[PDB]
Amino acid sequence: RIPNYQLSPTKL
Amino acid sequence: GEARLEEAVNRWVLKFYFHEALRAFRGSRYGDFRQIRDIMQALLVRPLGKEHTVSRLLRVMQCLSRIEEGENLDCSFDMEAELTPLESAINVLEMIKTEFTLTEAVVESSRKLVKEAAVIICIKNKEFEKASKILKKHMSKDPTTQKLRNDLLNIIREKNLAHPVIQNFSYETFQQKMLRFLESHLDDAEPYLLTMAKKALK
Repeated sequence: RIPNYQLSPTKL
Repeated sequence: GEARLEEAVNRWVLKFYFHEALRAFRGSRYGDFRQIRDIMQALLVRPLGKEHTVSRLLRVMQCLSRIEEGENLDCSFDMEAELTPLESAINVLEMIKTEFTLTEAVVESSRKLVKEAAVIICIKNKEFEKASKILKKHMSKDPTTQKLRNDLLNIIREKNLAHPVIQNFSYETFQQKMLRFLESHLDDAEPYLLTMAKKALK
């Protein structure tokens, strides 16, 4: 469930 | 044996901070919301027992996380490609669409606001090629948007960031409308640790 319900963004 | 008892409190801890996140989101306190978001993201990897109750709130948290950062185009949740966090909230609202088994009558009214926000935010950040891509791929071309659908492209062609249509859009009321929509489809049951903390400190 790590990217299944991804809540945090990722700075480009 | 002990795995469930860890899964049990994990659901508890997860559902407590989901309540404090909406409560901070409702009070426009997005700093604490962002802090609480990172806590719930850190709980995602942990063994959470397969309960449909938490899968519903995690998708609601997914959507609100993308809306809170929807004005920050320097980040992307769907990082595999480059999708604005409001395009991210569109696909999440479509995953909330199917799994929550909603009639489109209640959903499409909110999907108007997100696709409208996804394009307008791209206009205010002066990435005009981006706005028209979301504008053709997601906007409905139905009558309700036809007045605004035609309105936006003219602005993107003129780069008219001062049009009332763009500057009457307030992002605060857009977030709060998305909150009470997503929240109305969850039940306001008080989290167990919140009740159990009320008894101790009394």
